[PDB]
Amino acid sequence: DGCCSKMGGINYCDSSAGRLVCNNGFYSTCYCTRHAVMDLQFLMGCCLWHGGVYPQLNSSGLVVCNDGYVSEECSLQK
Amino acid sequence: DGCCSKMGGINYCDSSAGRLVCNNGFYSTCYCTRHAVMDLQFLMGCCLWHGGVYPQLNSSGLVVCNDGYVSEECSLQK
Amino acid sequence: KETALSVGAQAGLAWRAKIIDEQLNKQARNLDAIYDFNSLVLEHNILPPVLLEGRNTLNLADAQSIRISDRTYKVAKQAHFITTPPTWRQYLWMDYVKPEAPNVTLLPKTKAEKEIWCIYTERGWKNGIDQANTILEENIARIKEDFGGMILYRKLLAMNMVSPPYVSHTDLGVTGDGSEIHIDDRVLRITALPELNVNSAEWRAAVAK
Amino acid sequence: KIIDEQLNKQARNLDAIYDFNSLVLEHNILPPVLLEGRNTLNLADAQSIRISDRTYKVAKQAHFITTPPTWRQYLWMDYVKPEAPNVTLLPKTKAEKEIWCIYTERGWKNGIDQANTILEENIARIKEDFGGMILYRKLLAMNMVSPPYVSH
Amino acid sequence: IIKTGDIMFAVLDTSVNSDEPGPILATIVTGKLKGSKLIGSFNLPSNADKMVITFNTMSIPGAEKTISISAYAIDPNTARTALASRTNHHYLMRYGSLFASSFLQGFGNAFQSANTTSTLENAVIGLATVGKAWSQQAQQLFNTPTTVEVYSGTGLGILFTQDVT
Amino acid sequence: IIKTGDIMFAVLDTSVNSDEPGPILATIVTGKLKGSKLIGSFNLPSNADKMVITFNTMSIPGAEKTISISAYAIDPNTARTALASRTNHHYLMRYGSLFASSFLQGFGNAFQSANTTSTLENAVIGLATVGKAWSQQAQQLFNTPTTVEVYSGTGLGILFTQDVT
Amino acid sequence: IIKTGDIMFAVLDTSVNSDEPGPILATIVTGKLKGSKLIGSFNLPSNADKMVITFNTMSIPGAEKTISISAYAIDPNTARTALASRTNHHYLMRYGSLFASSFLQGFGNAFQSANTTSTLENAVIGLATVGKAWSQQAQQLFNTPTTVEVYSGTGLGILFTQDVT
Repeated sequence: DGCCSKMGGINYCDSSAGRLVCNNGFYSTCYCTRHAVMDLQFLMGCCLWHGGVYPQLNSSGLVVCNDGYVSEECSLQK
Repeated sequence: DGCCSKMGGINYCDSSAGRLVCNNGFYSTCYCTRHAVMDLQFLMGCCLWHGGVYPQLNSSGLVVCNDGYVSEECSLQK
Repeated sequence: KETALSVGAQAGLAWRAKIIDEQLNKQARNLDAIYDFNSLVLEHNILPPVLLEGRNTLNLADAQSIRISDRTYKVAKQAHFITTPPTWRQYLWMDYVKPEAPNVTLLPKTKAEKEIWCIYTERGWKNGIDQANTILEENIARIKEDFGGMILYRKLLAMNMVSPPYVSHTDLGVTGDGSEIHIDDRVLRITALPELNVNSAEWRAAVAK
Repeated sequence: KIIDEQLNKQARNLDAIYDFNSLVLEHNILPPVLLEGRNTLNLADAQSIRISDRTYKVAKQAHFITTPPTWRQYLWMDYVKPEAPNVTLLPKTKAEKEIWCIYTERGWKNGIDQANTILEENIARIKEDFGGMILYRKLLAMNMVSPPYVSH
Repeated sequence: IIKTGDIMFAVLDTSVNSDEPGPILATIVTGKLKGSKLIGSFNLPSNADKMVITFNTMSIPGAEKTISISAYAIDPNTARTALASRTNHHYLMRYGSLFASSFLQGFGNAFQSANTTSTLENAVIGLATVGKAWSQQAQQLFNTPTTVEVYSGTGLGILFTQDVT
Repeated sequence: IIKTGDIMFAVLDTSVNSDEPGPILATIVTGKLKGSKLIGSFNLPSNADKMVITFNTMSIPGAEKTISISAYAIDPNTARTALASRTNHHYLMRYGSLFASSFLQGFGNAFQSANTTSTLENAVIGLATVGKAWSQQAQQLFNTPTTVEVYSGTGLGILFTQDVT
Repeated sequence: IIKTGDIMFAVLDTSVNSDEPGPILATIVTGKLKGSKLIGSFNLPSNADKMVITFNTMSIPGAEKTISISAYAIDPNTARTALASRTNHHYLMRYGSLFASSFLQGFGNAFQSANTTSTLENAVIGLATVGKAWSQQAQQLFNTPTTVEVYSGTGLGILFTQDVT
């Protein structure tokens, strides 16, 4: 987890960028907060770009999104 | 505690000033009563600068100040 | 376990609370230097009202229904009287106590028990810290919109698009009976609240340099 | 006990301050009590404000009197001497004796402070009474009250 | 609303022996309900390899009521219903008393009978006569069971029996 | 309003032995209710390992009222249900009396039998017939339990049973 | 809707011996039911060759519901109704105690009788008299049954009996 390796070591986390700042005046490539610019190209979950997962504990084993669409992939198979 | 050190000792307390007067004719920096000039700037307690803690006994962790402000700091986190 | 997590949350929240209150006590004079509400407090010791400005206002109702205008202006709080001006103290200071009640009876005895106790303490500490950051962000947003509403009211009153409040003095002399007396009774009455005007002539333009 | 012996110690100058008979009127009637307030500001809610300069209140009406009052019915605190320490909880350890000592000390200081508070309140009360008397004298001198009219 | 049969935590502060039944109180220290307390009693088992607690009188702060949801106790992180105490209380005492009274009776009778083939005779006298009464009294008091005794600093887990609101 | 089964401090000032029933009073020394006293009685357990007090008749001063909230006691600063007294009052007396009566019977019969294989005859005489009557009287009086006795300067902790107004 | 006599699977986490009956809980882990749990008890058979568990009180999450489907269990990877524990708990202790009390009785009487054809006599004394009372007490406590005990880390399968909805 050494970020400012062969550098001055960290100073602190500038939270405006959400970035650790090394003691030599450079921005480390490591982050410290969730409020920073990543590059997300892959996410898990069910009913994405839909109503999400409906929270009701249904009797049927299928999972149906809040828009009425059914998530057969997250549903178990038979 | 030790107030009139390197002096003749403590003579008495001037409660009008709230200050100890030592055997040398000077005011000790120690005070005697609490009704004197206290240079206090930092304090404790919750529901502060609000109506104060409501005397209602609630079974949950909800605590609301008397002016209506809910104190999430003093409240239980769950 | 979970009790260790919750007490770590409490301890971290109180610790970060002490840190932020100590820092706000260390630096205060710039804040009270900036926040002088009495500069904007008018001549009758009246708190100026609060205004909001919005740009590019479009909503959709349903299909074949959208409404769009350029700007909108919201009266948040109708102006009222005051005796002493507010400060930063009732917005930016936050409550502080210390939970000094470790209710620990299942003390960690095994090594993995001590490990999970430590990591639950860690996540509780950082969760309390981040909650304190969220609370501070809430308070600074609140004081920002308060001062922004005051600045907007002063700007539009300069613009001559909001009516200034209207006041009057009604005075009576030596009043009372032979047992109770007052010298010069005086009542101050407001009639017109600070409110907008809509006519086209009252808009006044200004151009900088 | 200490403050009562102090009050007994300062005897004569107390009555030299709070003479009453120099103020009583010619028909042996105790003069009334007046109240003065300055720079009156009042609010009730938004648009409810009342401002005046001075206000005067008749506190207690004048009445006849036989003997003038003195400071003994204003400043002499009562003295009951209790000699009944009843021992329910009893110390056995040195820690118990130490916490007994420090609880004794803080209760002692607290009772001393409470007695001083009571003395201060009584001093304020008699000061208020004498000030009302002086205010009546000055207002009657300055033509602010009708004099009491007496028929025999 | 509490689901049927869930498990919560409590701490027992009051210690009691298995000699006289009585009220016992514990304090709920976490979970949904905080500040709640619970009084009940125990049961006397046929065999003292374990001990369980009948907890039925629940007191909830905030409002004035007393519901009667019944609950029992389990050993936390052990998932058992036993008691953590001493159970070898009254074996060796009664065994040694009975065996010593026996040995007295036997010493007197056999060392009397061996006279065919004075301090020895006085030993015969003493053991011969004090063995019998102690033997019958030992068989009388041999029926007292071995006790169990909970301690004042033990925590506990609580399983539920029915639902509440 | 009192919580369902909480604990209060009190001071017991009247002592009694566990021999004859009688009224006993204790005094609550701290808390919300001040100067309150509590009269009640005791019950005798099967074994002398502990002792509890039946405390129900609550008298709170000031008014002419007498409520009857039943309450029991625990040992303060121990949180146990035992009594701080003695449980060995009349063990050794009946034990030694029975053993000596037996030994007398044995001495008379065996040293009468030893005449085959004046003063020692009188020893036979005395122990021979004073043993038996003392033995049967000892078996009569052997049933006396060992009592316990509370003390007049001991505090106590009082747990509640039901709620009050 | 559950078919009449289908097989589901659950996990038993709480352990107890077959000494005092009480509520025992398992948790449904697979199938349609997720998060459901089950409380019930056991029974005691005549011989300790097997143990079955009476499970009747089922609670399903989602809603405040507590159905009462009664069902039994078989051991996983055995497809049999027995309990996986020890059954030789309480034989050899009482057998050895009885045989030792016997050997004491026999040694005292026969080595007393064999005199015709000091410390040896004392051996005869001790064996002769501590045999008999221990022998009758072994006859008294000979009937102690062998109990079984479920374990805290055993999963299980559950066959159904009736339908629900």
